[PDB]
Amino acid sequence: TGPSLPSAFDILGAAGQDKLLYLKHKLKTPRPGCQGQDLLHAMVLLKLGQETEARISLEALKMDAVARLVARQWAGVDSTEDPEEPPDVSWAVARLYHLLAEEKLCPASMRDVAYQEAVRTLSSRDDHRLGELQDEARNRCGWD
Repeated sequence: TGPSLPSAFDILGAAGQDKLLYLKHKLKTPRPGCQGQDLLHAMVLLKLGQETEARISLEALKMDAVARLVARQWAGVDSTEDPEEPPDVSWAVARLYHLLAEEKLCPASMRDVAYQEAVRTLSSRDDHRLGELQDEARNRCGWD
């Protein structure tokens, strides 16, 4: 078990094609307070089999390391640069799970677990964005 990139893809898989179409149509235009929407839009397209469009969306996201990892390992886009080491995905995953729980595609407890793991991850390396994340976690999870 556990909140993860592959599990988020499974949650999408399990939502039905109608719901994916709903997410594709909805996620495509931005909202305030919804970091991750763009990456989730691309994953939605990938789960619908729409790889050509998914790859165009991920290319617009290429400055983001997690979007790059998704392009390569789930969209099949080969890197054009020197090897980079895989990124920490925990924050991205928290953000994704937040959207998934808001769409009621998974329980809110799964979002909570994801924010925690992210918080643990950033702590373990004393990341200077830790406070930022903790603020976000508190706000999206409804509690400390």
